[PDB]
Amino acid sequence: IQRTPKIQVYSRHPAENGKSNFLNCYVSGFHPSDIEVDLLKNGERIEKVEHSDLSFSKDWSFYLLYYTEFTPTEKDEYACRVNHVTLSQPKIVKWDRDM
Amino acid sequence: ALHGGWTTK
Amino acid sequence: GSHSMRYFFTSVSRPGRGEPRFIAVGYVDDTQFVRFDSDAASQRMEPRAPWIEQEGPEYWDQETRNVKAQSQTDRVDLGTLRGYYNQSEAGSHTIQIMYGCDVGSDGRFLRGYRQDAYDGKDYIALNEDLRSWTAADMAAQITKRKWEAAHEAEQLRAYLDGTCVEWLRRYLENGKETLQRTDPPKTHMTHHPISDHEATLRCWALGFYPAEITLTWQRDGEDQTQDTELVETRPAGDGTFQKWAAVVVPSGEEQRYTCHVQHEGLPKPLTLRW
Repeated sequence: IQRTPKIQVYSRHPAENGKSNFLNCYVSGFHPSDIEVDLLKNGERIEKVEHSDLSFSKDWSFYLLYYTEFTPTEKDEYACRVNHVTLSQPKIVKWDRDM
Repeated sequence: ALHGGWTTK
Repeated sequence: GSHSMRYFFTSVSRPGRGEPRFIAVGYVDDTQFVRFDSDAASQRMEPRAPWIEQEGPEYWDQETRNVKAQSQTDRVDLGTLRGYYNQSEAGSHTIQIMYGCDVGSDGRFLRGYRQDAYDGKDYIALNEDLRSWTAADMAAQITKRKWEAAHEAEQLRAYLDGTCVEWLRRYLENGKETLQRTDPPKTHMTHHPISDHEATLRCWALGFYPAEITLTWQRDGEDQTQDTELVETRPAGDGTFQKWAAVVVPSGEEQRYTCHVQHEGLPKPLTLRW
């Protein structure tokens, strides 16, 4: 009846420190549609974050893409924080360059 | 373009 | 190749918090071109692709009226289906609708579809003949009898195999230059030790369109879908897609594994080895 979101955090182009890129948090496979997604820089919420319009897959589960432009520095830590009814605590997925 | 027809359930 | 036009609708009841949230999106292939959000300031159908912006105000007038009528129909249906399923007026519920048509590269009609859901489960669907309905349970059979009597399938068919195809053909011509073509996948492999004795081999595919793709791992001919980790295909945000697949292998036996990639922009199935 209720399906928990799958979370992927990744960049659009291959990461290269100092070069402007796009940080993506793709959330999919969830139901119901109400969801909170925040992108984080060193633990703090990036304020200007855009997201796609709500859509769904053949199994009726929803998906959304949250994105913002970021200039990666090797010291900066980025993550996606997601809250959903299926979750007790908000899930944080850190950005890994190899995934 | 959208469909312009509506039948309620 | 083939093309599609699809409209997606979601209505979510907000008990005691106003009218239901309504979000509608139109796609040609995997490219969104229109949107409507009941919580947005415009209260109009809005363009989301460059080639649709050339449409005149009479187009946006008709699309705004028709999408609002769909939202008002869903308002009724949210209350009606709450009664069919004997549910309280206090919970939030969801109606989802998808319909559209496919055409061939010659523009000929291939298939039309319409499917409705309630709380994320099948409710009623139009059959591929565009003449009969399939209800998922006895509650949805109430809707089917009402639609069979009103001959709803006949008017809907006239759209799905007629008007839908008409507009899709026009969109494909208006956006022929910038419509995402078959962009082939850029492929590579990476190697990540997890211990002194094992390592993760990851097979990458980036910047491809359309989204359909197949990535598999073989170990000396045999398959290993069980020990393979496959992520869902994901949007890059620029119009292209990404996907990877990984397998954990013993250190020294990496040559015994092959990744295989399949896309429509690949003349032959690519095969990779570390």
